[PDB]
Amino acid sequence: NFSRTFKKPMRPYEKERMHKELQVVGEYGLKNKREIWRVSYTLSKIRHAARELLTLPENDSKRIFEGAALLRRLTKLGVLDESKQKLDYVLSLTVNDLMDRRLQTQVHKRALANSVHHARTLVSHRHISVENQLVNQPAFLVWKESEKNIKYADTSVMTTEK
Amino acid sequence: SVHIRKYIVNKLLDRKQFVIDMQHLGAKPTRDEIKDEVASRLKANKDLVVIFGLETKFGGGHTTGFGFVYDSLDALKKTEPKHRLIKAGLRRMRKNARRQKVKVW
Amino acid sequence: LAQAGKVRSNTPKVAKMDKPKEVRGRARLRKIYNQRFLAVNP
Amino acid sequence: KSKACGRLAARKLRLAHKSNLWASNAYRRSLGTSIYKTPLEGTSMASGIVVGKVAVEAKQPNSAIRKAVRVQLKKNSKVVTAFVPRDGSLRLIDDNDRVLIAGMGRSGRSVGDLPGCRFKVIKVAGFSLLALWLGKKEKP
RNA sequence: ACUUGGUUGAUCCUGCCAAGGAAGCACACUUAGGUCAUAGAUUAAGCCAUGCAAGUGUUAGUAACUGCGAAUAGCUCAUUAAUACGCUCAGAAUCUAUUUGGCGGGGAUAGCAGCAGCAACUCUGGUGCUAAUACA
RNA sequence: UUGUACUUAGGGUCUUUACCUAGGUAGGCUAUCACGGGUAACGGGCGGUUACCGUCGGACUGCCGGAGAAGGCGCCUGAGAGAUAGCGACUAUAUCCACGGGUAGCAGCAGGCGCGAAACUUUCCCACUCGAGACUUUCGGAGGAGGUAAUGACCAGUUCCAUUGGUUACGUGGAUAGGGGUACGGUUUUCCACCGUACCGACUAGCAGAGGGCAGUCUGGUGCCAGCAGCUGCG
Repeated sequence: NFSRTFKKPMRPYEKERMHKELQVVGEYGLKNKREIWRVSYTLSKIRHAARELLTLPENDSKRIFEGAALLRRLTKLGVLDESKQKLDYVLSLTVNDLMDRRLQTQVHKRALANSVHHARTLVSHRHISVENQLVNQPAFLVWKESEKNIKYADTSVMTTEK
Repeated sequence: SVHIRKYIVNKLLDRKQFVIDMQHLGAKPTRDEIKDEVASRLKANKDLVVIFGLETKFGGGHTTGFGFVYDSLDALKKTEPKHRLIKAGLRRMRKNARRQKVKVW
Repeated sequence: LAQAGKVRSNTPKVAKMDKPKEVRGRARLRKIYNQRFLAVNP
Repeated sequence: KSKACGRLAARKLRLAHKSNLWASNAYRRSLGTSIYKTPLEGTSMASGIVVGKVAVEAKQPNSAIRKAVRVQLKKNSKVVTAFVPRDGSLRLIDDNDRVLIAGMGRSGRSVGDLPGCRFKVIKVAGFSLLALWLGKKEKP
């Protein structure tokens, strides 16, 4: 049916947590403080799954199928290098790693937008595409394979209309 | 640009049936235009083609849709639903007025 | 009981200073970020 | 130690647990029911007709008269005192109107300085006091 | 896998009371756009105007009769503290339209035609005929 | 606990049985909670909360099984009913009457009265999913679609990139939208709204607070009064 994608924080008015969360928003150019908390909650389901796998035996039928399948999905997303592709390194990873894979930031690295904020504007105004396919959505998550294929959609950038 | 894809010869309603996958750049294909392009490809005539339910994607120049082609006029007279025939080119009265035939003998 | 809501009526009621409207959404948070973390900062 | 630990001893543990819940006041309050004989009747919000206007005063050390209306309820036909928040506001309420009452927000008990009453008036005449106090809605 | 304010001149405790996080009903203030889901259960299983919800014709039974359907679907939770529900078995103690496979072996009414009766109804009386994969 | 528990024989049932009627014994259940009372009790798949263990809720739960059609009770037809948009009577509400007599069961879909803190349209539709049937055709308030609602879930905008002067945010410089408008092509049974394509373009933020738990010792009014305040407290 449905699910709760972000969770609210435990204690509202902690100084260290609020002062941390501004300079994740500032660096990655972000709307609210909730658009962090979903990516925290996305990091939870990765790590809660990973830890349970770790508890199991080193030979069990569940670990062999799941462990290979889990690392395959993260090598797509481009968080784990082939140096670090060994299951314990899933229990690492930060929101700073997982934020970096989004479309906003991959435009910026590309530099087409010219700014973190500018990248958001380019995607929100239908300028950017991913292999001949328009992406309005500013949180895509690009799979490294397709990271190369980030380019101008057509409109003002290509069409040149006012 | 007309891709024919996932294609099977259903002989029970004698019709060769498929889905079309046309990609257009710049965003401008007319249904009539589509019949022109498909009929040359399957030596068909325009009347013997039915194309229905075709869907542009989010944003990009793209469109894909169902369609199928049959020998003769004998298929679409009898096998087709009526809502495609009136569209292409071929009211509670019963509930009220009807149940008076029980009320009156 | 004879006197109720006395304080509120008897205030010298003040004209609000009308102001330029704030930039909403991302700009508010961006305007905080560079006011706060860019300078002068710990 | 201080309880039965043995393998077959699950009847002793389960049955002794049922007894010790009746010491806990929250289980006791829920179960007794025990809540029905209440003006609220266990409902967060209730409405009905104002009888009049009353001055009830605070305990100590806080010297202040609070102004709580007497209100008959709709469903029970009981009567109960009910606080009116914000300054003015007793003047806004009018005599013999319908009002919506709700709880003091203390999950029962008596709240601040003010003893006795456990109830505050949320609306009058289908409008709400905050709107009235602020004056972005009207009464005739 | 988290703490903090409140008994004292101050202390360390027991100890609750508050704060704090979630949802689920209801009240409130405020509101560009999109997809999707739900919405008279809580109290009155209280009461209901009007309209409509179960009918059914094939090249092949003859408006009716005849055949099947209407015991499902839909709504609600008032009964019910285990007899219901669930989960294991069991019929060697049973019934079963329809499908499916085996084995078998002439006369009398309905519409139609006519004469009447009620303030009223999707009630009918009485006579004059004729149907069958109905009835014998 | 008195058909209450066994036994032998019968009746009855689709069959088995105290299901019921006979004769013969006097048994059964109970501190491993019988029996009785209460439930703001339909049961289950499950839902909310959580580190684990648990714990609360389960009308609905997009399903499963049970029960009920205003309240009991009885019965015909049928493979199947103790049917209720079938019949029968009584009772309680309601209504008609030409005063003789009758008529009706929305806990089906809309809609209203009442109840209350509390819950939508008296629209369009058989095309989808399927169901009934003599059946590719008929019919379906099952079902499907719009319409109203901050109830719930996800997504998401309120701008951007330059550089002049005041201490890097407080007349310029240009850009780029969708909100919206108008066509046409898709879309669906039909609208709406969506998804495209082209042309018009220099109105979009509150709510809650600022002793401590958990951002001012600003200026003005008030003077244990008005008032705030979950708690401690403030005046």
